[PDB]
Formats: sequence, C-alpha cells, structure tokens
Amino acid sequence: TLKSFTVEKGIYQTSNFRVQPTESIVRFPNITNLCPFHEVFNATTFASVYAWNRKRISNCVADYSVIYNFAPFFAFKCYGVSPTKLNDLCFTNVYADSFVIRGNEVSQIAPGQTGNIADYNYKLPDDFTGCVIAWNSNKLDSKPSGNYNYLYRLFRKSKLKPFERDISTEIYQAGNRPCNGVAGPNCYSPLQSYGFRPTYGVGHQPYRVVVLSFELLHAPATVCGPKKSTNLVKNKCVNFNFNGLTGTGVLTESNKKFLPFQQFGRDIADTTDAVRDPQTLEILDITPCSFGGVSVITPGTNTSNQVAVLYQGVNCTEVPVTGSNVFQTRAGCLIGAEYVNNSYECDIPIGAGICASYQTQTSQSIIAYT
Amino acid sequence: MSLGAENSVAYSNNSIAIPTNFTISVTTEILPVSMTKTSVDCTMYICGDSTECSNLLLQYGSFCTQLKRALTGIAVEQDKNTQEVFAQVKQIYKTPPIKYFGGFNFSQILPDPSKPSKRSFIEDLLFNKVTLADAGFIKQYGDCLGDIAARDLICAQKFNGLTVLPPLLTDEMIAQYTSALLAGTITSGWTFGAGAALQIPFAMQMAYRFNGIGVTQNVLYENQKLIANQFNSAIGKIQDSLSSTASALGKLQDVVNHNAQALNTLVKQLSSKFGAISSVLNDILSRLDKVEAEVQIDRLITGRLQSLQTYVTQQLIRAAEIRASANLAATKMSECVLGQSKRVDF
Amino acid sequence: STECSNLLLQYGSFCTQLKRALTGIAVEQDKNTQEVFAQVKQIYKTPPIK
Amino acid sequence: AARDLICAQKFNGLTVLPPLLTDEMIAQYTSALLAGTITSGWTFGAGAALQIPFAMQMAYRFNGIGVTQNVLYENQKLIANQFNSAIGKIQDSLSSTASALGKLQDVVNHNAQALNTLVKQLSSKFGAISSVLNDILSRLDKVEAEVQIDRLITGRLQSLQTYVTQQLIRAAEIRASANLAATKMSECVLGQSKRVDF
Amino acid sequence: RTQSYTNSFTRGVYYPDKVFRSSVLHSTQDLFLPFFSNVTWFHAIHVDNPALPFNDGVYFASTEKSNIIRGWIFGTTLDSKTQSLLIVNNATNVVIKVCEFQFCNCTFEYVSQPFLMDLFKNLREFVFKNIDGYFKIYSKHTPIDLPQGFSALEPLVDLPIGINITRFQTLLAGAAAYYVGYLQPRTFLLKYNENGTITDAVDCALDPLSETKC
Ligand SMILES: *[C@@H]1O[C@H](CO)[C@@H](O[C@@H]2O[C@H](CO)[C@@H](O)[C@H](O)[C@H]2NC(C)=O)[C@H](O)[C@H]1NC(C)=O
Ligand SMILES: *[C@@H]1O[C@H](CO)[C@@H](O[C@@H]2O[C@H](CO)[C@@H](O)[C@H](O)[C@H]2NC(C)=O)[C@H](O)[C@H]1NC(C)=O
Ligand SMILES: *[C@@H]1O[C@H](CO)[C@@H](O)[C@H](O)[C@H]1NC(C)=O
Ligand SMILES: *[C@@H]1O[C@H](CO)[C@@H](O)[C@H](O)[C@H]1NC(C)=O
Ligand SMILES: *[C@@H]1O[C@H](CO)[C@@H](O)[C@H](O)[C@H]1NC(C)=O
Ligand SMILES: *[C@@H]1O[C@H](CO)[C@@H](O)[C@H](O)[C@H]1NC(C)=O
Ligand SMILES: *[C@@H]1O[C@H](CO)[C@@H](O)[C@H](O)[C@H]1NC(C)=O
Ligand SMILES: *[C@@H]1O[C@H](CO)[C@@H](O)[C@H](O)[C@H]1NC(C)=O
Ligand SMILES: *[C@@H]1O[C@H](CO)[C@@H](O)[C@H](O)[C@H]1NC(C)=O
Repeated sequence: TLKSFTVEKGIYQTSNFRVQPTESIVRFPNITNLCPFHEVFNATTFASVYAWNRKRISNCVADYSVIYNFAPFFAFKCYGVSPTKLNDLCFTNVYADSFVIRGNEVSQIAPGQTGNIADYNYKLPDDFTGCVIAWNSNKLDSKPSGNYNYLYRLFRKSKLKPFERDISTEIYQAGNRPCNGVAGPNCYSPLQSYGFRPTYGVGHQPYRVVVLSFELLHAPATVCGPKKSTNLVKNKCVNFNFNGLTGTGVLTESNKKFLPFQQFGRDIADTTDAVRDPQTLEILDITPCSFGGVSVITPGTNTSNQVAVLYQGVNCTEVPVTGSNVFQTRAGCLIGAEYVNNSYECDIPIGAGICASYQTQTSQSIIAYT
Repeated sequence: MSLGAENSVAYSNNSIAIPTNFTISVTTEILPVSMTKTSVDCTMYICGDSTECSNLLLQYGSFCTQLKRALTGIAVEQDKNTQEVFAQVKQIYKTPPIKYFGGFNFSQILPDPSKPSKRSFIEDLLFNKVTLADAGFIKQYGDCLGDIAARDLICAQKFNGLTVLPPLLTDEMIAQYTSALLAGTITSGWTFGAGAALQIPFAMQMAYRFNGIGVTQNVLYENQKLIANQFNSAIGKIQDSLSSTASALGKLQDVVNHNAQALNTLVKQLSSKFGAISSVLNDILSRLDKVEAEVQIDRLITGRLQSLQTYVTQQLIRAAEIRASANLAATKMSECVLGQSKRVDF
Repeated sequence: STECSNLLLQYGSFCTQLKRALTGIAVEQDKNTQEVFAQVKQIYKTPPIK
Repeated sequence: AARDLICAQKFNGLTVLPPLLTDEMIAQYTSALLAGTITSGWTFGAGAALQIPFAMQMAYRFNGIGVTQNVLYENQKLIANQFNSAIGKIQDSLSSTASALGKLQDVVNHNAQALNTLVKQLSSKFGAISSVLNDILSRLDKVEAEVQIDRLITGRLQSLQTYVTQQLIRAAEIRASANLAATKMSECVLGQSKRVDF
Repeated sequence: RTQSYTNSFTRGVYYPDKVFRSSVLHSTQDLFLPFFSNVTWFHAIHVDNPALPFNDGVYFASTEKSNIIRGWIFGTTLDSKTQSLLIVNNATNVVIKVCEFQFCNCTFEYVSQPFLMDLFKNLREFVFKNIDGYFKIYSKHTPIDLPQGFSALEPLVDLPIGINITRFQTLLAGAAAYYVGYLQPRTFLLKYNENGTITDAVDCALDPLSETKC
C-alpha cells in the first residue's frame, strides 16, 4: 500500500477487513400460474391505434424467453431495463397494449416523442420503464383490394395525456361555422383509414406493435420470474434476493411497527434497512456484515520484521480469525504487542493515551504502554 | 445601530486626573485548539462491497490515496496542535496540602479528588456546557449491529465508511497538564518558565506583579485583604456567569456542529442519482446488462468522488483556521500564564 | 428554464453548500470590520480649542 | 448604449451585498479613537479616559523609549515643527503617488476579475452543441437535450465550485490580515510598543 | 343546496408512498390540499345539483354520525354513456363500471369490508386523485366543523379504473352535510416519529416562516 520495499517506523492504515457471506437465499412469492403472453401475441386480429387494447397480466409467473417463439420480430426495445435481465427480477403489474401502425410511425412509440400517433392516438409517459416490440405483418394485415379495418386520428382539439384513450367519434369543427353533423368544407370526420396494399415500399407496410409497461415495486409482487426459493436463515452473513432486491447482510427479527400496506424500509442515505418476507408476512432488519479498519504498527524494516495489528473500533471478541497477545484499547484492541506496567515517552502513537515501542524485556518484542 | 455612548474628555493644559482606587477583574477568553479527526474509506462509501464498482474505481484513478493522505495529515496536525498548546512543562508539579495562598482562595480552579476524573469545578462546568457529539470510538460497533427502533446518524455514517478517530491525549492528561501549570504558576511565578521552579510566597509574587505594571509595592501590602476579597468576588462572578448563561462557548460548540453537519451532508449525498436511473448500485446491476450499468455506475462514481473531494477541501481549510487559532492559544499560554505581558489588550 | 431546474434538483445538494460557504464568508467579513474598528466603548470628542 | 459588466453579472444571479457598517460609522470610530488618543493617552484603553496635557503625554512617551523627559521640555518647538513637516510630507506623498494603496486596489481588482471570469464562463460549450440552453431546448427532442443540458450543468457546477474555493482561500488570507490589523490597533494606537519594527 | 364556506385547518395529509420511515424529516412534492385553504360546506336537503367538477382532486369529508352516503360517480358526461364508482355500504361489493346505469358490461369488481366499519361525530376523510391513468383512494377514519390536528391518511384501497374524470357527484340514496376541497401541487415537509406515523407537516407556500422552515 506504500508502493515501496522499505517501511519506516510508524503506524499505517492498510485496508479494511470484511466478513464474507457464506450462504445465498432467494425469496419469491408462492405463485404457480403461467402468464398468458400467448393470448396476447397471436390473435386473429388486433385493434386500431385510436382504440388500442389493454390486457392486465397479474398473479402469474412470467417467462420472457417464450416471446421470441410467438412473433418474428428482431429485438426488444426496452427503456429502463434490459431484455436479458427480465427473468431475474419481479414486478407488481404488467400491461400489454396492442395496435397496428404504419412503418413510418414506429419511432413515435418512444418516450418524449411527438408527431401524429404520439399526439392524438397513443402517448407514452416520459418516465417509461417498459419494452416496445414491433414486427412487420404483410401477410395478415394487407389485402390486394385494400385493408380498411385500421383507423387513426388526425384532428383533435388538444393533445393526449400519457396512457389515455379516446374512442369518441364526433365530427370535428375546425371552422367558425357550426355544422353539428354536416361534413362540409370546414367540418371533417377525424378518422381516416390506412390503404394497406401488399405492393408498397418497406416504409408503408403495416406493423403490429405490442407495448409492455412494467410497474415497479410499490406493492406486494404478483408477476415474478422463474426462479426457485430457499429457506430463510437469520443471524448470519448471507446474500439475499427479496423480490429482485439484491444485497449482502445479516437478517434479524425486528420489533418495528410496519403497517399492512407498507412493504419496505429506507434509511437516510435511501438504502434498504428493513424488508418484509414475501412468503410469510414478517419484518426482517437488514444490518451489514461486520467490518472495520486495520492499522499496522511496525518498527523500521532495517530494525526487524515484527508486526502488531490494530483493529479499529471493535472489542475483539468479534474478530473472525500479528501475534498472540491481545490487549484492549479505546481505539479498538491491539494484537501482537504485550502490555507492560511501565510508562515511557511516546514512540509510536496509538490513541487514547496508549503508545507502542520496540524495546527489550531482559528477546526483542513490541510492547504497549500508557 | 448605536456605536456607543457619547463622551467628551475635559481637556486642559494644566489639568490631570489621577485614580484613587482600583478594581481587580477576572475575564474569560475561549479559544479553539483541535477538532474532530475523521477517517474515510472510499470503497464502502462510493461502492459499498460491489465488485463491479470496485473494478471501475480501480480503473478510474488514484484520487483516494490523496484523500487518505490529506485526512491523515489533518489528524496528525490536530494531535500536534493539542501537544503544542498544553505540553509546555517538563515536570508535573503538585500543590502543597496547605491552601493558604495569602488570602486568595484558588479552590475552584485547583483539582479535587472526589471525581474519578481529577478536574476542577469550573472545568466540570466547561465540560458540561459543550454537548459533544462524535467524541471518538464511543459506539464501538456494538450498538450499531443490534436492533434499535430509532437509528441515529452515527450508525448510518459508520455503515458508509465514515468513522471518527479518538484523540491521542485523554481529558485526564489535559487536566493533569493544566493542574501542573496552575501549581507551577501559584507556587513559582514566572521562574518555572525559564529554568527550575523557584518557590516564593504569593503575596510577594503579587507585589512583583504590581511592580511590573508600574505601581509601588506598598499599595498591595496595605490593601491585601481588599485585593483578596475582590479576587474571590471575581471568581464567584465568573462562577455564576458560567453557571447561568449557556451562550459563552459558541466557538467550541460551532466546531462540533460544523463537523457534525459536514458528515451529515456527506451521508445525505449518497441518495442523489447524479443523472443515472437510480441512486443504488444493486438495482442498476440487477435491472440492466453490463454495458449500460457501466455507464450508470460511472456517473455515480464521478458524482460521489466530486462530493468526497469537496468534503476534503473544506476540511483542509477548516484545519488551517483551527491551526492558526491553536498557534494563538499556544502563544497566549507561553506569554500570559508563564509570565507577565506588557502587550496592550493581549 | 424548467428542464434545467428539474435536472439540477435531480443532480444533488451542492448549491446549498455553496450558499452556506458564501454566507459564512460574508459574516466573516462583517466580523473582521467589527473586530478591527469597534474597539472603543464610547465616542469621545475633541474640545473646540485645538 | 454600452452595457457595463455590473448589469451583465446582475442578470446572471451574481450579486454584491452591502457592508453592515457604513463609511460614516467607520469615520466616527476612527475619530473617537483619535480623540481618546490625543486627549487621554493610553489610559482610555485600560479603564476610563484620564485627561493629561499633550506635553506631559509626550514626556511619558520619551520616558518610555529610554530618553529623559527634560529633552522634550527644552526642545518642544523643534519637535512640534518636525511633526508638522512630517505630516505635510505625508500629505504631499499621498497627493503625488497613487501606488501606495496597491493592496486595497488589488483586493478590488481581484474580486472584480473573479466575478468577470465567472460571467465569461457562460459562453463555453463544454462539449455540447451550443452555449445557449434555449437553442438546445428548441433544436432537439427530450432525450438528446437532456444529455446536452447535463453536460452544461456539469461544466457550470465545476466553474462555480472553483470560484467558491478561491473565494474561501482569499477570505482566509483577508482574515489573517484583519487579525494583524486588530493587533496593531490594540498595541500601537492604544499604547506604546516595545516590539522592534512592529 | 345551501352552499357555505369554512376553513380546512390542517387536514388532508396522506402517506405519499409505501415505504416505512422513522425519525426522518422527509420532503415530498405531490398533490396535497393546501393548509388553511377555503373549502365548501354543503347543507344539501331534499324535500340541488350535485354535479361538481373534479379539478385534479377531492378532499371529500362528511361529518355524518350515520351511514347515509353511498358513493361518488365520476366522469365527464354522466348521461348513461359511461359511469364510475358505485360504492354501496351493503358490505358485499364495490362495483366499478365504464358503462351506463347511474342508479337503480362489468369492469373491475371488488369485494372487501365496508368502508364505514364503525358507528363523537366520526369524520370520514377521503382523497381522490387521478394522474398518469391511475386512481388512488386514501382514507382515514378519525373519531371526533373540522377539528384541529394533523391526522395522516392511509392508502386503504387502490383502483385501476383507467378512465377520464372531469366532473364529480355524490350519491345519497334527508339532512346531509359534507365538505369538498381541491388538491393542488405543493411541496410539504412531513415529520415521521419513532412509530412511522406522520404527526406533523409544514406547507412550504403559506407564509415566509414556513418557507424558512422548509
Ligand atoms: C476602594 O474600593 C473598594 C471596593 O472596590 C472599597 O471597599 C468597600 O468599602 C465599603 C465602605 O467601607 C464597604 O462597604 C465595602 O464592603 C468594601 N468592599 C470591599 C470589596 O471590600 C474601598 O473602601 C475603596 N477605598 C477608597 C479609599 O475609596
Ligand atoms: C473558596 O470558595 C469555595 C466556593 O465558594 C468556598 O466553599 C464554600 O464554603 C461555604 C462556607 O464554608 C459553603 O457554605 C459553600 O457551600 C461552599 N461552596 C462550595 C461550592 O463548596 C470556600 O469556603 C472558599 N474558601 C475559603 C477559605 O473560604
Ligand atoms: C404460500 O407459501 C407458503 C410457503 O411455505 C406455502 O406453505 C403456502 O402453501 C403458500 N400458499 C398458497 C396459497 O399456495
Ligand atoms: C396462434 O394460435 C394458432 C391457434 O391457436 C396457432 O395455429 C398459430 O400457430 C399461433 N401462432 C401464430 C403466429 O399464428
Ligand atoms: C466488548 O465485549 C465485551 C465482552 O462481550 C464487553 O465486556 C465489553 O463491554 C465490550 N465493549 C468494549 C468497548 O470492550
Ligand atoms: C371563502 O370564500 C368565500 C367567498 O369566496 C368567503 O365569503 C369566505 O369568507 C371564505 N372563507 C374563508 C376565507 O375562510
Ligand atoms: C357495453 O359497453 C360498451 C362500451 O364499453 C358499449 O359500446 C355497449 O353498447 C355496452 N353494451 C350494451 C348492451 O349497452
Ligand atoms: C377528459 O375529457 C375532457 C372533455 O371535457 C377533455 O377536455 C380532457 O382532455 C379529458 N382528459 C383529461 C382531463 O385528462
Ligand atoms: C409509539 O408506540 C408505543 C406503543 O404504543 C407508544 O408507547 C409510544 O408512545 C409511541 N410513540 C409516540 C411518539 O407516539
């Protein structure tokens, strides 16, 4: 730690000691049903973008690796998460929105985008934490005579707020002359239809879009991943996986006053202090494993190679594993130097009126004194 | 605001004013000497036993050795400050059991063996007025590891690598140094600040002090009872002033509060996101792949390093100010306790 | 700017530290002037004869 | 027609607070110190002000420096004329040369140039496409403008922290000089000093 | 109708999230009812149009010692096109619809204990907010004009209705008295005690003293 081969007399702070974890536990709820992504992904027909569907996926285990066998897309477009880590973490509610758009407008299914689809048809929030899946469909959504079952909205008095629908079909009035049903030169019906034909370019093909919106942990968790659970162990340094929250620490029974709706506890530095087990409803404190600071008291390298080691801030009935003499000091206990009843001037300072030195006894050794 | 009361000296070129009586007065000056010695671990603060953050922090640079060197230099500097101010006598003197120092009491500044810590009554008041926080290793890693229904800031800063080192000299040794200085000053005068201690009766020493300030020594010997009573009443007045008013020690209390709020701000800066998707490394490493979590962890590493460097720079400036005050206190102990000073208002 | 202000509140708490440091500096300058000049308890006046 | 630097720094949030004591109050403090010094001597710094003629006070000062007091009373006119000529020479040297106050003028110049470079740091790009936030808002979508705004925020925060650190160091130096000035006022105006070249 | 006006002193404080915090002064920005706001007292007696607007939040508070208020029908146009919450105190069901039949097609239907479990005046405070296509109902049953003191409101129930709300109307079924106040986006400073309850709060827009406190 000094980047040198010779060490002068003094006390040096080298590193910190840590109690390494021994076991690993995983705690997931008791959920056995399978999520119906299949019912979402192949259907006889989808809906228009102004009347987009929404399916609630809840109380099931979700496998996201069977998505690739249902539709011939290229890759996920995930915001906030990554598609390869979707099996290692658990949500509370997953929604699925299904609609068909043109290939020009797939780029408007991103957060923070404006245009025509993202203004009057389907608007995403800027805090989006989901994945957008879009694939070409020219063999099911197009006809040689023209497929006119898909509609979209051009005219609307205001912009759509995120995650809301407008299935109203009323005649727009952009002019100053009221019509109330007459589609004149100033009143138009704001639902035009795509003229989908198979003999188009690649930018005008229909594209089936499925948008998965994830809801993070603010509740008891319902839509988890396919991972087995482990028996709960307490009073030991382990690794825990409580509902996708990963950390290292010890677990103790708590005497806290958690309300029924609350599930987590947080500290001043916004780290998790207490957690509620998902299988049995009990509260467990999360205390980090035992640590501290290690200081090395040595004389010069030219003098000798004897070393005393000080563990800062602990009473050492708590060291997991230098010399064999143990002396307790207010600055943590000192191992490797015996305590003599004399008193000399301070050679190497330790703290709280205790110093150390390399002196004889009658056979040279490191001694500690006041 | 009012600058002061209006006055006009009745000046004339054949008129003088000469006092006919005096007043012995005891004042009080409070000077900071040292401050809290802190020790900061980088890996527990910035990363907190995450292997990926530790690898990126090793890949980042070598700023943490510089921060550790600066904080170690500050701690050794405060130990040097306390040793410079208090350790000025080579022998621990002792007072005689008879306490008749010419009618002067000296009973509230000399130690008494009733308390386990041999401190005087005014020293007990001065240690009672300052509400000390982070006094050293008082938690000792046993209360933090247990279950407390209301966690304090000390455990939250201990779990993030922010510790407090104890001072080298305990308060018993500081009280012993001040007791030795008081015994040498009472029984010797200024002769123990030059060579060996020379005993002298306290009345004759006080006559030497009056000869020092420019007054003939017959004034003291003909008014010894009045001077002793005035000194006792001044000691009683500063007794009642230290007992009643709690705003006198607002320099030392400000030092303690400054160190506490600096450590509290350093703890509270861990909850900031610094542009990343979350402020915790575990959710970033669990919700993302390697490539994107590298960018988010890099943003958090840069933010926490900037916060730690800001803390270290402010600590360096505060240590320079405290060292200047400690040099002033050492000069005052050398020139006013070990002798008589002719400097005006020093 | 609303977006910059939202990102600055999202950033951290550096600015309260900067404001606290500048306020301590200004109070220190006022204390400097007070402890240099205001050393006398009364405002004396010279006589009209000079 | 030509904007000064004060408006350009006031429009960007950099202000200057007034001092607590006005210049009239400092002049009153110095006038009270002068009146006490020339009508009482050093006695107004210990207890009450005790009047004494100025010849007897100067005899006290010569007895302080080690010269017997009969030197003044036999050479009072010569000493008074020398003091008046010295005061006239100080007046002439202050009227002719303006380079004596180059500590206070440097303090003013240092603060002015620090605020001026803090203003001038707002025209830098810091790796972004523009130094104007409004062009970044109007020219880009949300995602890219967040990146450019983050770069500008980091650069401006670094510049402002550098300014604050330099101000703290200058304030520590100014406080040391103020402590020296307070010691000089306490020891040399309120009494006679035995320290060599103080 | 008998429209009246009174003062809501300190009520309307609810838990902003579902995270346990103890001995922590937390600062939140959400849609709260402002302190010392001017709320409306309704002495509606039928022997009277309850078609109130919504405006981003409803404080709804009734001092009824009995259970004579059924529920609240939300929405924009309520002329048998799309209705809303049809809560009944029959202790069997809370039915939510996106359809007709305002009073006598099934959306999310919910079964639990009745809201009015108890029989002093026993003020009932509710919070109805609708942001990001999600709707929350906070409630706290305070046993006893509006009283003095900070009483926190728990998220007793949540509801995924996902519909637009512009108006708000209370359904009775003789003499009734209920308060309606409006939520605004404001910044608060809540005080959690050692048991995790919010016993006090500071509104950061009322007076300069509270702004200094924040
Ligand atoms: C000088 O001052 C002291 C007090 O500062 C005077 O002592 C007081 O004298 C009165 C009158 O006899 C007593 O009632 C007080 O009890 C005395 N006080 C103390 C503390 O002894 C003293 O008389 C003054 N001397 C002259 C000559 O004026
Ligand atoms: C020196 O001062 C102390 C402190 O006031 C005196 O102790 C007091 O003595 C009186 C009478 O004996 C008691 O009523 C008080 O309770 C004592 N105070 C304390 C704090 O113990 C002491 O008497 C003085 N010395 C002399 C010689 O009189
Ligand atoms: C919930 O999980 C526990 C885990 O031990 C199990 O015993 C119990 O049967 C589960 N409940 C249901 C309804 O499956
Ligand atoms: C969808 O379901 C049908 C019948 O359930 C099945 O034949 C078909 O292969 C599935 N996939 C697609 C892409 O249509
Ligand atoms: C450390 O542990 C021992 C034994 O459990 C205990 O007696 C002691 O008080 C503890 N603390 C210190 C500071 O030694
Ligand atoms: C509320 O407003 C009404 C009129 O808008 C007014 O008469 C009444 O006094 C107000 N109540 C207050 C300020 O408490
Ligand atoms: C059911 O509700 C839908 C709208 O959600 C409406 O179109 C339909 O007409 C309703 N059914 C009947 C029988 O009215
Ligand atoms: C709800 O409907 C109204 C129609 O009065 C409309 O103006 C508004 O945009 C809609 N959406 C809201 C309030 O989110
Ligand atoms: C917390 O709850 C306990 C248990 O009833 C009670 O004794 C204590 O007074 C409560 N604390 C506060 C601050 O109300």
